[PDB]
Amino acid sequence: DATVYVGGLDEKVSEPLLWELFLQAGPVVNTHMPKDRVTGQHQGYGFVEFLSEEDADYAIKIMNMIKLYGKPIRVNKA
Amino acid sequence: IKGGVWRNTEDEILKAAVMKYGKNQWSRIASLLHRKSAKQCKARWYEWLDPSIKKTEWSREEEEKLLHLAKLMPTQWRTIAPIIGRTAAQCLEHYEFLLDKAAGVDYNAEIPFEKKPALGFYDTSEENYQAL
Amino acid sequence: EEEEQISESESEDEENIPYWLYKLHGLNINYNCEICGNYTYRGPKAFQRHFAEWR
RNA sequence: AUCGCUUCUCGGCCGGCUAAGAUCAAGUGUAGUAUCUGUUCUUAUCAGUUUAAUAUCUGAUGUCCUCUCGAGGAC
Repeated sequence: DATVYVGGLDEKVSEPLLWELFLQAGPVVNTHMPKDRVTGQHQGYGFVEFLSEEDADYAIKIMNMIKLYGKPIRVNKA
Repeated sequence: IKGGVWRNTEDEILKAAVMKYGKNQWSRIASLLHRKSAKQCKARWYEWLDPSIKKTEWSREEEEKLLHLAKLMPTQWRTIAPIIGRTAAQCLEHYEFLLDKAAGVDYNAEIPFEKKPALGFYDTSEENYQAL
Repeated sequence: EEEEQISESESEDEENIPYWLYKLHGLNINYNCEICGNYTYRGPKAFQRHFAEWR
């Protein structure tokens, strides 16, 4: 479970408000939030690696309460 | 005092300068480099850095041709070098290698000059136009 | 064929490069943590990271 | 309505001539540091030096006998 997939975001969000955002729950050890080079903008889906698995299963339970730019945030195991 | 060994930095900057300014302006290119003159920059272009120069091993034909010609016109390297398509210094080194290994108001007030359009078979009296 | 007979027999009745880099950095060196499954760790930085971990 | 060609219209990517006119700036030394580039260790094990720990450096490849590195026997 150490990693999660996160959908439905707005590009003003970046890797930092994800950092800050999910460490509110529990620390994101490895952050991945693609920067698209071609048009220089984000599609808004994320992958998160944690310290171990327990962090991330609690993360499955609590985790999908985040709302990025008035809008819904997908978090599921991976 | 200016003379010395050529540097990768000086050589790459020489590439870029030659690309930008063009082949015939040497004094401008020597201006950017330090410790090098215009003559040295030109001869350094045409002797070595020039991409048209062929840097590789000599095929068998080029060795036959080089040896034959060098026996034809002894010691003349600047005549032979264009015939084989190589640099004079290069074909020299290769030759010694072969013997070595061989052994004011007109505008904003009043319409500058006016041509009222000419009037033709139709009625322009009525027409007027709106403001901005 | 024998393999098949065997499987049928023992089956549930109901189915569900950086060589000097790792030495320099201190990795790929044999080490062990006793409290964790007598586990093996290949690097000292890594084992120092074991101290904060889920397991 | 479709295909092809054409016309118009719109949108998106989207520096003259001369003798080439003429001419053409670099101080030194004593110490010392930084930053570029290129090249080298899959070595196995043990002993010692050494290190904060590494690293590094330094030494050899169970013993005996017989036969032609291999085989057998005794440990």
